Amino acid sequence: MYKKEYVIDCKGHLLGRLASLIAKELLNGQRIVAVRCEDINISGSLYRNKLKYQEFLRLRTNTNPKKGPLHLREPSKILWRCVRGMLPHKTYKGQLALKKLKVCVGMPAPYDKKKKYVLPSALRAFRLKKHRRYCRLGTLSSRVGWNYDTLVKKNEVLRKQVSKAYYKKKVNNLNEKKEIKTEALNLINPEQRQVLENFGY
Amino acid sequence: AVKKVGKIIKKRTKKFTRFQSNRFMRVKPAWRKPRGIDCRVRRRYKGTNLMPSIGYGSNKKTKFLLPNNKYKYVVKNVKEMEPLIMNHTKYCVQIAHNVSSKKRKQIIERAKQMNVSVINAKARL
Amino acid sequence: KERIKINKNCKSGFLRKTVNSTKVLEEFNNSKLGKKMIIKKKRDEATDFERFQVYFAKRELKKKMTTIKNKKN
Amino acid sequence: IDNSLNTNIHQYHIVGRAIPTAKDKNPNVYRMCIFAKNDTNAKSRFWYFMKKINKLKKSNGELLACEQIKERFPLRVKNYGVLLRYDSRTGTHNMYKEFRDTTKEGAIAQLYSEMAGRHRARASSINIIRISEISSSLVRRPHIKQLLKRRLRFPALHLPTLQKEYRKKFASKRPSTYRM
Amino acid sequence: KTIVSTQKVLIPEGVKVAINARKVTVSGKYGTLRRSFRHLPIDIRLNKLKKYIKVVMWFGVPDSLACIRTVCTHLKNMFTGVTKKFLYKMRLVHAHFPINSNIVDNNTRIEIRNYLGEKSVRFVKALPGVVIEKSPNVKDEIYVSGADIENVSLTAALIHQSVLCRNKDIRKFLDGIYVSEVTTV
Amino acid sequence: SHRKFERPRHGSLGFLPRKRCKRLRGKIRSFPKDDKEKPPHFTAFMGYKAGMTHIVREVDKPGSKLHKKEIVEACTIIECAPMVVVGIVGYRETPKGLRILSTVWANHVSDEFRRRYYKNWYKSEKKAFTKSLNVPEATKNCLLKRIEKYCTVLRAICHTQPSKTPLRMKKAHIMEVQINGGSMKEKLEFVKEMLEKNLPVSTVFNPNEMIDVISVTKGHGTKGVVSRYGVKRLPRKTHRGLRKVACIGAWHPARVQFQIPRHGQKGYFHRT
Amino acid sequence: LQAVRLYEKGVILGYKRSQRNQDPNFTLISIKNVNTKKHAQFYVGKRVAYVYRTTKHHDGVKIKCIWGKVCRTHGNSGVIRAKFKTHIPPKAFGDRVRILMYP
RNA sequence: AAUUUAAUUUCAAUAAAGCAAUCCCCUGAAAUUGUUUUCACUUUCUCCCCGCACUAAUGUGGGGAAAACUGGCUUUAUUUCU
RNA sequence: CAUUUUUGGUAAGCAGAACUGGCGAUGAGGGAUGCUCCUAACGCUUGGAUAAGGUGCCUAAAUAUUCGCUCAUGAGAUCCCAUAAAAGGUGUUGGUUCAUAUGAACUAGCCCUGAAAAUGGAUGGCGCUAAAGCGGAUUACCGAUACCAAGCCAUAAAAAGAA
RNA sequence: AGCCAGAAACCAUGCUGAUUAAACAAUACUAUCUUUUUUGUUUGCUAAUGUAAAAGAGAAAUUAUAUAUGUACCGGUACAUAAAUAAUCCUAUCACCUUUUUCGUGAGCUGAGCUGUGAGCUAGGCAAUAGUUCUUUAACAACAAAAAAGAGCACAAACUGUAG
Repeated sequence: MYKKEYVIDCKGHLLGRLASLIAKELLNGQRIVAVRCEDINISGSLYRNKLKYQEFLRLRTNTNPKKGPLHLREPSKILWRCVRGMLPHKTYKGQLALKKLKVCVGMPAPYDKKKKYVLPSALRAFRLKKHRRYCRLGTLSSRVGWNYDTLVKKNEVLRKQVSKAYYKKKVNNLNEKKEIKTEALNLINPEQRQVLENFGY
Repeated sequence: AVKKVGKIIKKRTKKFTRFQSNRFMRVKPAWRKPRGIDCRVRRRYKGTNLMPSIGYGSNKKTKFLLPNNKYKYVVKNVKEMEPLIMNHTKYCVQIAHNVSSKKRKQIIERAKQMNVSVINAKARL
Repeated sequence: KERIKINKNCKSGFLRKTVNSTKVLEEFNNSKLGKKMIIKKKRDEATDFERFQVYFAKRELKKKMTTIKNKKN
Repeated sequence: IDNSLNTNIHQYHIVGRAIPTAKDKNPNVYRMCIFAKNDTNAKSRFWYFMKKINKLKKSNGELLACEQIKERFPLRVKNYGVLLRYDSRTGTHNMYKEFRDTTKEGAIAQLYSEMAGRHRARASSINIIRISEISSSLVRRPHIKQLLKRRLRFPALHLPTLQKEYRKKFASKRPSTYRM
Repeated sequence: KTIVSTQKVLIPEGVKVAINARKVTVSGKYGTLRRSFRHLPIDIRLNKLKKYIKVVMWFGVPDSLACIRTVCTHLKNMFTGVTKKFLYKMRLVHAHFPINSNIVDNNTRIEIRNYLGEKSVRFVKALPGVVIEKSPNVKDEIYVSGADIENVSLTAALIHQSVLCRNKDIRKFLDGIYVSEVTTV
Repeated sequence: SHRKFERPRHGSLGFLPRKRCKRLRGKIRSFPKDDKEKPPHFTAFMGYKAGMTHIVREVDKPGSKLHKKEIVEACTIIECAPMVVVGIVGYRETPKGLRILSTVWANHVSDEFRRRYYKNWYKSEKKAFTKSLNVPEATKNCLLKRIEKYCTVLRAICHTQPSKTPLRMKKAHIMEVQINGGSMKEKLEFVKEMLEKNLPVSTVFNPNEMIDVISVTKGHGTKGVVSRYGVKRLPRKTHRGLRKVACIGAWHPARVQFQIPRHGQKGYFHRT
Repeated sequence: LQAVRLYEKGVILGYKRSQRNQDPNFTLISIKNVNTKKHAQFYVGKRVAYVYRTTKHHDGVKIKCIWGKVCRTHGNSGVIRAKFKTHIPPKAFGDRVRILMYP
């Protein structure tokens, strides 16, 4: 709601719920950068999802497929179409809401060093029972011909090496700050030190 | 919405429009009651040319009163202003459209002496 | 984590005598989540002067700490 | 007390008799307990039973007494056995179920919920024939037998749930199912 | 519905077992087998010092009970495999044409030639870890052996499926390669 | 009701819309796939059509009715002046496709190449290319090193020498040729070594090779449906002409379905 | 640093809708960290300010302001109904609104 | 956020005493409706015996005992300890 | 035209009746969508509180609470109302009757099979499986031109009037 | 529950279009142009304004979900570390000029000396004062004037015919 941009690590989120939650925020006016959409989960068995999608692919106008419903095969764009469904996009306020959303697979560069959030209400592990099948959107995308899954995976691995280096440095930095703080704690006047101590800082 | 000012509440503004006068030239703009076997407007369909009806009417203790707070009286001769000296606080003169400038001036002058408001004051000079 | 060794049957009088005696609440308070809980309750309830006071003390801490870091090189 | 976990099923003791006439100087007096969502509802259910079993209706009879029963020891466990008559879409069946609860009232509330869930019985379609507290050694259904074991304990494995204050729309990192 | 279900599985003498969050691993004399179970709810607990494995389930339903038995048996097969490899004896049967079995590639790739006189080669590459040896004893026997109970069976199944004929009465024409004997080395 | 007898539809759907090509020059839609083991080498070559002749060839092929005898076959002649390589291009793979990283050029490019980056060579002051061409060799090496480190496909910029032909035009044809072969380093080495020199066909092909040919078809302007799609003519008696289709679709759905062929452009199509 | 707010941040939602019918008399406001009926109730008597910018000067300045009042909570989830002197223009949906400390 | 005196089988501590042991408040199962009698029902961080570590279980499977800590009752005071 | 009663006709958004209510001549809120269904009948306004109906997003209210059931390689999802049966099922869930903790026999919940049609395609759409499904129960809330309070208008009647 | 082989079917690959994406990249060459400061933007024209989002718009591990993460040995082992997680942490108000002393960076000279700028310690006496609130004019971007500082293509025409 009140921040300039939420960046969302879509990994482990359930498609519909993530879309619905995103849509309400977009309508209100909060900007949303949806990243890493390939590990969006759709619920249920893979074969079922593929079959349903195959029927969606099958649907086309008789007259002229140029003006047929657009199919798309790219996971981020799948999420985007679903978000459009959950907004009143033929209106003008609605059109602005759709525009406010930006989606991308993997993580591009200006989003590399900004905090990813997770929506806990739409997290898979807290919403699908553990004996009931589930399915990765990226896998679904590969099966219906997206063919850009291996490349994204290669990129994820690369980012992780960068992340681990940054994190290791950061943890070390936190240690330096903590060490200085404890040492110079007893250079503070008693009364101020006591108040600070009282609230455990 | 309601257009309050002080003691004067008028409920409605935007002068009621004859249905269809938007989209045919021949249809006159001033009101007409639609008759019609079935037509939206008579039938009071949602959001379309809301029909006037009497209950909209101004309050009966303020029925005709100008924002002047004085009743309008049309005047074409100085003799006709002979009554309105006794109501100078509650009626205001308007000088009639026809009245020529020499006579009009005289009427303005008489009114000023008599301490009564003159609404179309600067007319034809 | 914490648990008392009470019988299944137990009712409130025996429970009061036992819970106090083995001091289990104290153990919870000493534990990290309990410690954070008591700090939180105070921090929520804190008065206007106290809110300023923490800022002043923290600002003083920042000055000393920054100076030490600058020294350290 | 928590309203959210509240139920409104109570037990009412009802006593009634037929209006006296030249033919019947002293009538046969009937008492029953009836599980109901209020006292009027209790009366109505009692009247329906009066019509079904005896020869009586509200119009030619009179209520002698109406009083609420409430559990004597509402904070100690009992094993309640219930016998029901219900109607299905094809026809009619008798059935016997067991419930662990804290009062008769609790047992009936669960039972109505169960009968709706497993049998699609609506409240109209259920008829209580006898509910009584049954000894632990005489229990007949496996899920109640399992509870009655000597040193009952198990791990919690239900998902977290929490107030509107904390159930926010954005979070620092993925929360954990695990718990300690 | 039921509160507790358990099972206790002995460990043979030679095995090096090492579970961790439903990634079970068994090593032994004839190689290392890893076989995931983190698809399933299950409280596997390990017991290296005194041997045995304990599988325990909380709040099962009959589906869960079935799973507990399934996991334990499968684990026991894995121990059996690393201790003493599985030998699946497959006899090659012919009424008329002599079915020519050529083993190449270090006991991988069995090439089958001359099936019903078709004058064409059927190649069936094996699963990894799977020896395809021939018997020294009775001439038409062919040995499928390995550590993994699954891979040897799948290799055998693949061989069996690969051979058999089409559009003739299967009551009459019996030629093809069949599984005789399930044993260990 | 169903049509009384059934035939395949006239003309393939697979090339619709049958509009004019963007460009006189052909375009490779896709290259052969990069098998790592083979040495670096060119995949394509540019040429001009000169005409057709016939040839007489002796046939080995056994079990054929034709067998031993010589046969007469039509054949095409394609003049191939040696290509000149002028630039190196490095592409990198992204989820949103190939994006060019950088391009490195030779230290000279001839007038015939230069003419293509103008429309009006005579009128111009011919000021194109000269200052970039100057910039020193360290700069080129730095870009090459960047390409070397990251790029996943390397392609070479080649051009025709139309003065070594009898054709009217002097604006050369520039075309990109992908290199398939070894390591990125070897690929880069091979193009650098080649660079400003001239490349003849014998370096790219071998005798007896099987080849794919990409060319834009013969133009005819706008042609009638019969000619353009092969439709059988209507009977003579017909009042408003005969050389046109007799139905363009059912009543429902209430639009002209695209699949019915109509009059229009024929030729100047891309074809592989 | 300078000019610290002393007001709670907010977002002007829709009008007081119902499905396919519109009432412009009341605006719906979400307040920065309000989330429940009970928590919302704390702000009920308080003053609201919608401040906005325009391109050319009015009273010599580029800012004008419409004044309102919080007046009742709405639903469970802490949304509030706010009544202004003049109807809020709907183009300001999703814009910022100020919930002051007074009265 | 509360509040008065009623009514409706409410309760619970407190701290001194006591009472009964498969006992008790209760609740079971049995011999024109009362009523009485039989034997059935508690704990346990107790002890013993077999299985000796056998468990999901910092314990345990089975088989026995023990007690009144625990529960239940009877008294006598007490209600801002609760 | 609808319920209920009803005659002809295989049936029919078919033909003909009975009682009542509608609709016609009637908006408004709900039923996604609609002459007839539900709610409720309409002067102009302000505030209040609801009905019918809802409360994942489209869409205003709950990603509410509470106990069940349900996986579907053509799930299911709202009166009228927009199809589905006989017959099967070692699918799971409860029952009930028998026998010596298993084999038998029945039973009814969901589910599965039975289940085939033409422009592309319709729980209203996106979607949904720890349901936003199905069956309950519990609250809280949102929700009309109806309701309450108040103003203003006309109409109708009533009080009441010849410094 | 876990898996495997398997069809003219499905999807790629392939091939066609891609002002079907009001899509886009690289490169060649080119038209005062760029930076800072100031004031302003209260004959059709010849100075000139817009914001769907400023009021602290603060927050780069990563992986699970019936366990994770480091570290050390050799995915195994051992030991720590998170386990209401943003229910946290971060980060702001000490104006002024003057007295005392300590520590960082840019600029001038060949690891050092010096000045400007940032941070601190020590001491001083020094400012704020509109009659009760009516947006707390405070952000970002765009422009125009003024000074100061630095710097050739295309279309037509004729020709073509691989096109029409």
